[PDB]
Amino acid sequence: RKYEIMYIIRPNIEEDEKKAVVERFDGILTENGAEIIESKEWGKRRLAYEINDYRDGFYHIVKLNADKADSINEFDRLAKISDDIVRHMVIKE
Amino acid sequence: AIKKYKPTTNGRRHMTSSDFAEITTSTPEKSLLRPLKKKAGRNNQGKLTVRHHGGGHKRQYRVIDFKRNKDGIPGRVATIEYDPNRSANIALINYADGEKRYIIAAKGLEVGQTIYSGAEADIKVGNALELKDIPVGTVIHNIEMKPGKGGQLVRSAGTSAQVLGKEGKYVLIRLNSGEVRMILATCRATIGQVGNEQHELINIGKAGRSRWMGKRPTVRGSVMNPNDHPHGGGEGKAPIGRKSPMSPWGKPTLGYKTRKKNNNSDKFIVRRR
Amino acid sequence: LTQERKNEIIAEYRVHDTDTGSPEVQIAVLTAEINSLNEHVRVHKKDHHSYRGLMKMVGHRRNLLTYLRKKDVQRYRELIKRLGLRR
Amino acid sequence: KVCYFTSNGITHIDYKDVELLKKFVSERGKILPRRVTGTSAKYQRKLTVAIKRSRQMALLPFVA
Amino acid sequence: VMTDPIADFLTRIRNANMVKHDKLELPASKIKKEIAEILKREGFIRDVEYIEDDNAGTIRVFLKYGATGERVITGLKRISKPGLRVYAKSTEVPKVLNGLGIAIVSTSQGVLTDKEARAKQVGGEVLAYVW
RNA sequence: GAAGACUGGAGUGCAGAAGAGGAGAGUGGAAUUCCACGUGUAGCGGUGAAAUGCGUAGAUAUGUGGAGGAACACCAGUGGCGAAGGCGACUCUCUGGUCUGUAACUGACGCUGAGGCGCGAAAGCGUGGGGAGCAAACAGGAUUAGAUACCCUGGUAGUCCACGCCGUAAACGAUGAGUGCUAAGUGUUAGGGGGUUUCCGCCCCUUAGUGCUGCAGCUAACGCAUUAAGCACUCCGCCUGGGGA
RNA sequence: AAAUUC
Ligand SMILES: [Mg+2]
Ligand SMILES: [Mg+2]
Ligand SMILES: [Mg+2]
Ligand SMILES: [Mg+2]
Ligand SMILES: [Mg+2]
Ligand SMILES: [Mg+2]
Ligand SMILES: [Mg+2]
Ligand SMILES: [Mg+2]
Repeated sequence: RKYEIMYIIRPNIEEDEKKAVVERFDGILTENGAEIIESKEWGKRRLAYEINDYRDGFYHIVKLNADKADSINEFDRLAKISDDIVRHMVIKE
Repeated sequence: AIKKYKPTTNGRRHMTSSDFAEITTSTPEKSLLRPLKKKAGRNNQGKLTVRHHGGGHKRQYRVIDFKRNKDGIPGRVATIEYDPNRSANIALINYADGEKRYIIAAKGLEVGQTIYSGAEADIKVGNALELKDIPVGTVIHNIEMKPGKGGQLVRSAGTSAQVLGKEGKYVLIRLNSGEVRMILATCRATIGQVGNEQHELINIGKAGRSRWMGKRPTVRGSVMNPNDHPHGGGEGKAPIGRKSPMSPWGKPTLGYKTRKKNNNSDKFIVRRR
Repeated sequence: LTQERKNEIIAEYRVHDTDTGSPEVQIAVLTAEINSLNEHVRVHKKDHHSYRGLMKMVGHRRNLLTYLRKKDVQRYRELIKRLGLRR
Repeated sequence: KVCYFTSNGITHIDYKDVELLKKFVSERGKILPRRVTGTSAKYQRKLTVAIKRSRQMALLPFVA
Repeated sequence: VMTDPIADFLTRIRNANMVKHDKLELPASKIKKEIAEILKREGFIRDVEYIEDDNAGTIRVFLKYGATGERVITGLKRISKPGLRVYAKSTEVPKVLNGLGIAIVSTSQGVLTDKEARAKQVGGEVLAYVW
């Protein structure tokens, strides 16, 4: 099947660390049963409402090819535990 | 959960008991066991002060860490055991230091999870932190009242408190009975509800099962003698022929408040139960 | 069942190259689906609406069986063994 | 009348095109009805799912 | 034609008679053949044509009306129903409308109207009344 | 009845479409209530009027944050889906059905279906969680000749979740399932096809649903009228004066 | 506001 990931990273992350979580977050998808087509970031974008005390944030877009589907669930489990990604949604394609 | 018993005999008609689905091992660590001797409510002088005690199955005390001052060292849950001295299960922890100690088993704690404590630990079940660092609204247990003394406020099975707000040097707390209280912000607590939540649904179902737990029969007052109880006497059955029901020592025993009216700790209690 | 899974099944039951509706090819697939759905209905036991679709399929399997059992008794007595059903 | 989608050649929907989607939202942030926007009946469901899924991920306000 | 394709055939005639139609077609069969020919022998039908098709062919029937707009076939009733079959002995074949009507009998020597079945002394299943 | 043949019925294959169909897990924002802390003063609330109630231990109001539960604003539409009860926040996993187009395949494999087995709103029951509102019972204030009620302030079971029972209703379209035939007009849902037409858009043909107006026919009348209560065939359930019941 | 019987 075809999936897609789009997650939000807190703006108060220095660009050294903000380039590290992407390798970490994209690490799991390739580690488990999935393949990533690309991983692009839109950049800073204002939020329509204050999701946390924050008001701004960073955006990301990822495409996948998976069949066992367990990679996505592993991605879901680490998403809430982590304190970096605030909102993330999985869409099927 | 709870294991009901088929009505074989009249003594087994209603008895129910816990099935112990959660205890992992049944061999205590021999290095953390201290002897106990029953006292049966017998006093310093050998007199009997608190009655209806004594004469049960023998036990063995087993030391428990109520302080959790070992800070920053990862601890791992080794097992969940049965402890006869209390209403909650306990867990055996072996830190990477090599030391072993017991802690109270909070609800949701399972073998394998790792426990930190101190001033840099995260917010998860089993972690120990000062009330200073605890975010408001969380559910805690094993509170303490003086800094460094050891956990003393919430300990029984399936009970919990709730951090309610910070007021400078002190922290507001809602205790299990519903009494909102104020305590020092440098005390400690453990996040999460206490484990054995079903301990209160058990039918004893037998007098013998009452006596297996160090309990002795209770005799009413209306069947005593006039010199034995303010109620005893009267031919046939007799009601409470007094102004108010009385304890065996005067001092009315229904609706009569007995807290010390001039206590030092009235100013730390926002509202009672 | 996926589409590709079925085309693997049909190739193991056809009489000639391209039949797709003979009773035995028609029943080889349905038995696979019935077995597949039971393992998906023995976990979520409260899906009452979807369980009815299982009843229709086993009802549609039995009606085809009596077709063979009155058309070619030899063929039907052979199909069961390969497919591992009962009477 | 006349559906913009059914006319202007836009067939698919992507929940990233926030600027394009903003034409179909009111001043207070509510979804416009069909009788005023003129969209076709079929694409209305495509649009309604599109806005909601975006409205969760902070691209558009819930109440403005 | 779910169960009885003769009961249906009679009905298809009666419905198109009520609305004053002129032509009507329907799938053909050996039994439907002569039952449509008999009605031609008494003028109940203007004429009949057959059509060859891929499945079984059809039969096209030209219904007849008298001038001044008066119908010719004023009703039809079935007697041998699939739920209850009826058979009539030779002497007990009825007369419809005191002989003004016509009945259809499937005797042992081909489908036959009872004008001559009583003359030929045979009986069989009684298919329909026409009057 | 036996043997053989055929493809329209029925079913499979192939290409597409729509959907509050279902089970499980995870997640979201408004809003009522409560809690903590600022600002500030004597009322807030309520009725046909009034009182009970809450407030000077400082209310109602107002700003910031925390906690818990239940339902999902706009989209929303005699719109969609399901066999009937019923089904609206979002995402993912596991699943059921239906429709259109094709003519590749099987060749009557069909319909109904007593007893039997399942599903079945709400209330109710058992064991156990949970408990924001609302609210049987009940208390207080009112009304009235009386008021066990309607009106007002509170409030337990319940409403919610897991497992197991109950098996009822105006469970209604008060209309059993299946098949064929018998004028039109106009809406709307998902499709296919053609004309006009560079497109868009307009016009026409057709399938399956969903509304309304109306001939032939039916009915006691009201009304039904291609979604028949019209004309026919197969199978199932039920009725035989009212009460007693 | 409520406001019965013949
Ligand atoms: Mg005692
Ligand atoms: Mg005595
Ligand atoms: Mg006496
Ligand atoms: Mg006395
Ligand atoms: Mg029955
Ligand atoms: Mg209920
Ligand atoms: Mg009330
Ligand atoms: Mg229609």
